Amino acid sequence: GGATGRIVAVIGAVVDVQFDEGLPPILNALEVQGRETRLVLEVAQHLGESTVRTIAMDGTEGLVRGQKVLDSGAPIRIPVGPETLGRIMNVIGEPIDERGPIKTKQFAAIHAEAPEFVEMSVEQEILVTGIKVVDLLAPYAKGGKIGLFGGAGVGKTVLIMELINNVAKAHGGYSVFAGVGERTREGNDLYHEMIESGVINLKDATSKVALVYGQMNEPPGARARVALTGLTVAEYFRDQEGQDVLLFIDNIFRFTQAGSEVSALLGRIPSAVGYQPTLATDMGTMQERITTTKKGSITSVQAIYVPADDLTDPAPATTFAHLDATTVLSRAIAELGIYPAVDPLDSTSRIMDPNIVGSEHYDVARGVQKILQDYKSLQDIIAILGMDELSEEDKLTVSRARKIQRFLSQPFQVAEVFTGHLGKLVPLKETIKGFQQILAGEFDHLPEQAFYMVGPIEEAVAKADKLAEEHS
Amino acid sequence: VSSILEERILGADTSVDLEETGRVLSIGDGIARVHGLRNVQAEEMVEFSSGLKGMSLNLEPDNVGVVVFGNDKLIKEGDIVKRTGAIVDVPVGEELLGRVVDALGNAIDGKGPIGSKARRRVGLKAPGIIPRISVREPMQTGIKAVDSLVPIGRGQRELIIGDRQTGKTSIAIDTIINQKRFNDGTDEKKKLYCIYVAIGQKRSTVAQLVKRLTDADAMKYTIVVSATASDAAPLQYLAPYSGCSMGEYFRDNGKHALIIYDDLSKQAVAYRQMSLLLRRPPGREAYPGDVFYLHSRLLERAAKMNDAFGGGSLTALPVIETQAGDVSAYIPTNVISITDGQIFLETELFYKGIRPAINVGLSVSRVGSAAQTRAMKQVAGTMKLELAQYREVAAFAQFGSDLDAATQQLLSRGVRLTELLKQGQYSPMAIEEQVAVIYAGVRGYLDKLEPSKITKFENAFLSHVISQHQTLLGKIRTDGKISEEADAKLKEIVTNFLAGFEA
Amino acid sequence: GLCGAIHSSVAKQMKSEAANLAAAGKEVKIIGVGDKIRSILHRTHSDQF
Ligand SMILES: Nc1ncnc2c1ncn2[C@@H]1O[C@H](COP(=O)(O)OP(=O)(O)O)[C@@H](O)[C@H]1O
Ligand SMILES: Nc1ncnc2c1ncn2[C@@H]1O[C@H](COP(=O)(O)OP(=O)(O)O)[C@@H](O)[C@H]1O
Ligand SMILES: [Mg+2]
Repeated sequence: GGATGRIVAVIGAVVDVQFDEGLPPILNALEVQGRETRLVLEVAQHLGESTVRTIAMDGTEGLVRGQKVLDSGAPIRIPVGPETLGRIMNVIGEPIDERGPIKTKQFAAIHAEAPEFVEMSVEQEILVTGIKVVDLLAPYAKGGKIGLFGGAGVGKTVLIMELINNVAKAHGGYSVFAGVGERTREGNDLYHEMIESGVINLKDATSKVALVYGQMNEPPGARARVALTGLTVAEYFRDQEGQDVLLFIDNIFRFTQAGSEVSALLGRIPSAVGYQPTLATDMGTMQERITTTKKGSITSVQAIYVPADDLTDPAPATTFAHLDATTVLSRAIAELGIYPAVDPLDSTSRIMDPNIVGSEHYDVARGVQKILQDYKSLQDIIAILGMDELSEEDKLTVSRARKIQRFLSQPFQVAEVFTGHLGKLVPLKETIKGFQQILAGEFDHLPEQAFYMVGPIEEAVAKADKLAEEHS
Repeated sequence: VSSILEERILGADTSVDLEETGRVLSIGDGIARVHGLRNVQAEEMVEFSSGLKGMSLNLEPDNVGVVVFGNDKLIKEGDIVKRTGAIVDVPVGEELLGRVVDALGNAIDGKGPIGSKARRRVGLKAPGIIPRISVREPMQTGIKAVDSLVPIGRGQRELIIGDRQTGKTSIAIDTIINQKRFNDGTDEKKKLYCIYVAIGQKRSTVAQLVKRLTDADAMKYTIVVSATASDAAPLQYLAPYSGCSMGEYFRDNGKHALIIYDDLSKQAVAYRQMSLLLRRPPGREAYPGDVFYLHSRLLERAAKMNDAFGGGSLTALPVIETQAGDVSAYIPTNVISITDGQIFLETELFYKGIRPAINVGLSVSRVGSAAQTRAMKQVAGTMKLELAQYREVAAFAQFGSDLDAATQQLLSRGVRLTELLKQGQYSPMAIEEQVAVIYAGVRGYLDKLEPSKITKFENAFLSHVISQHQTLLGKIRTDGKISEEADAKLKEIVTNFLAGFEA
Repeated sequence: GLCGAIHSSVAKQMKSEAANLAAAGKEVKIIGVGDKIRSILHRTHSDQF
């Protein structure tokens, strides 16, 4: 069955293992023995004779040269099934919530092929997530990949927690959260939030979300294989159960960065900015497996870090290429005080089409984007000269633009600790009606301070009336 | 069942023959150093024993770097690699029409096998200065902005360069959806066989693209060739050469063909992956040296053929994205340098309001008025000169430098023609309606008419002219030139419609 | 111009007196100096200047 070979060279993940009789194929799971915890290595390149270049997933400390390694002869088989809901696991398949082992029946392998072109769903139902900036300018696709770009401290995680606490209540389909390279603090808070919110249930077999965590304390081989873990769990729940799953993968730049760290150790020539040459195709296979198919639906919201706010970096650029709804959770609009600081110009969605979202939503959205682009040109002129150089047309555009730009902001339910407001769930027709009134210009007398952290437009009218009454 | 039986047992010859092989060294990441093939020829399709092709590049005295066409798990160290015996080739026919074909020849769409007849080598040499003749036919796209400022020639290459998410693939699909009315017509010279090579995209975008083309009934010009993200880097590398070879088949038979190379930068980055894995030295932005030679072969496979060589044309239009609008990057400078026509989208006009978002003066078509109809040439040259005047006077009089009657005339005509050039997605119009509407815009009759009202003017004007003026548009499109009686008739109809527009 | 919020305040006061003289007054035919006053009055009282 297995083949016993010998470690002869060790760098992190990159462990050159010598096989002389039983060399295994690429993408294999072979365990190092003599260890406290099972040290699953992953066979890649055979380089010389004997030389499987494995990537090592755990504590590399203590790997003596010439050490015996048992090759199991398969890719990384992990537990899947309905026995993994409400149960944390890490990339080997091991349960790390100390409740016991997985009592499932079948294993699914971490490494698989994408669904072919022959069977692909082409239907697009609008996912309305109760957020004004999303449902107005880049509305989500129920059955398409959704991406939350942004820098450090821009509100990606808070927006994910809004997306769980808003959409995950609706889908009866089994959700899957995959944390890759993020804070273990956030995975802990999310696990206790899923316990208290009833989304998982530690006394019954009727929990709803599975959890995979490969957090940022992990060596790079581990973090390069977490998205694959949570994705083959959610790919089981798509294929052989037929459910409408959600897949919340935070933060896919950690996957790509762990790939770059391993590849810098793997002896491949460095590509552009400092990444690997296989940035397009490794992320290509991993993103093509995240797809809605005929057999079932995936709605996959994934948070995608950008390094040093560069959208021209290769990993965010190819991730813009691999998506159906982007949302550029910028930072400068949070310097202005708007939370989430979603750049809505650079955020688009594939589903915005007048033959899909209707003519009213499309006209309101494109008018909002027009007013904000005219405001960007005019804020160049304003930043140099001032607002006393503009005409009546230009000043009405600037005033309507600041009103709209404050009205895009809303308070979320999960970020009620930072702000003071409660969680506002804005329906779709109230978003269209509010932005349509502000765009048509019926509110040329309310202050712009009355549209900040508001929600529905009647709350904006009430905030202006309460502001005038407290000034009375 | 029984027919399946007999085709299985008669089709495979099982004709064993002694054959050159060689064992495999390091099978790294889709690259395989193969020791032994001392008679392999450079850039040759070779075959790994698990049933999968690879392409032999980088012939060295040690070993041959074969780069695989697909997955890497299915290859070990020490297995055979059989020479197929010929350069990698693409099966081309006219029964390949309307069928999504994976990058070599393998039709992965679930509609049976391809009924090909004419195998063709994919790395062929492009025609020389004698077999080519110049652009003559007006390659129309249905976009008002393209066909009135940067017109395409049947015989030509013309970029669609922009930044991400601007409307470039949408311009390419407007170009595709226009040519239905020329396929189902009468003249063979008008008819279209196009090849949409989608490089490095995602499979659901190609699936919804095929949905839009089938719902628009596009599947007789079209040949969609998908080398998506999950495909290997040589499938993404080799896919636009395959579409070029299919276009060369149609061209050398004498049928007017085109190829849209969607996301050609993905070919550039897949070939960067291939060179850096085959250990070639990196050049600039880690792209190697011959990326310009790559795209230069790929894009100079297209110009009009001589009248003694069938008369078939090829129109190469590759789509390329920059990052942050940086035209000075390596791949945009190379691919601007090889092409001549290029359509520039800046994106700030997409968020400002014009669709399709050609931001313009950067965009140029070197074949110019030679690739227009006679009517559009008679109308839309003064439009381009007026837009140049308008852009420069608005650029220095941003603040109101000097406003005489001439400057407000320039800004009035410029803003009104700017709202002429707006056009909705997936709605291409024919050349005669374009001549009619740019006649209504440039030759007076719209200069003092409240620029927000131009779009309803467009809708009601096209409704009017399609309502009771179909034979006159037939006269315009079949006579070529817009005649003087048709000129004064268009003057009278636009005056009557100005009355009915202020009615 | 190029001098701040001068003409804004002047146009505000002028049209406020014009709206106050719209009721119970009729002949609000006006005179003005400079390009900026007629340039801020091409829209609301473009008849009455
Ligand atoms: N709706 C909101 N209201 C107020 N603050 C917010 C909101 N959304 C995000 N934030 C701010 O963003 C921060 C969270 O960003 P986070 O997504 O955790 O960073 P990262 O992107 O590194 O995970 C919080 O400190 C919070 O102050
Ligand atoms: N004429 C048009 N009218 C309205 N929208 C358009 C038009 N042309 C393009 N678009 C917009 O462009 C987007 C598609 O851009 P696309 O061509 O896919 O760019 P990329 O291929 O770089 O992603 C769509 O969301 C569509 O709304
Ligand atoms: Mg595209």
